[PDB]
Amino acid sequence: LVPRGSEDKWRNAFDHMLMEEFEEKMDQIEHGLLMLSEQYKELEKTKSKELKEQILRELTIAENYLRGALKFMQQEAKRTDLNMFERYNFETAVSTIEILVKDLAELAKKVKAVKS
Amino acid sequence: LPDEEKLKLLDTLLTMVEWVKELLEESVEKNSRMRHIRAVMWAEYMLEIARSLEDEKILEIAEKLEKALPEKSKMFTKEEYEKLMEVLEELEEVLEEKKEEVEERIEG
Repeated sequence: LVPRGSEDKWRNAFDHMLMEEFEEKMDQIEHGLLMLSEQYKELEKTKSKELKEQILRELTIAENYLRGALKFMQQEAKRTDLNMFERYNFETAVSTIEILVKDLAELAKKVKAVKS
Repeated sequence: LPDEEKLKLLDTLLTMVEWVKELLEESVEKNSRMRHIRAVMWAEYMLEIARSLEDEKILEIAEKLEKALPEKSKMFTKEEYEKLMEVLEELEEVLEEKKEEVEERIEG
């Protein structure tokens, strides 16, 4: 009935490579989020304006990449040429992008709260 | 569910169990919180599918699995990951038993 398939079901080298590069970019962005959280502690301490603007710049770069990735991933999850593995992969990618975007937005708010 | 659609669901479930084990292994190796989150989400999807079988032992092991999953964005500790793999092997055992039992039922 529904394509259950076997247990090795990537089915496309192009999409697999794209998803792998996306996962590595997500790891890099989450690590940058951790670093920026430490620097936000530093900014609560010091109220340095240059550090404030720099953190905001990196946050914006990450947020723009993540918004583009989110739109792309939602479109790809709106494909009909999809199998079960691909459908769940796209849904999980969308959801994890939502989480990382919300974390980035909250950190942006917290960092904007300081007087600088 | 007729036994045939139960068998189809059991095949899907068994395949997703191995997929989730593989993703847990990859997330532990790469030591990334996002990979953890992805694996936990795959597990949640598998649980949502598994609950539709309305099998008592399947629901019990699904509850155990939900207990073995971390909270939200939190990564799973080492013992928690080992417990997760344990519960996943247990779920694989009961799913294989139910697949066998359904295949026996369809034969008559």
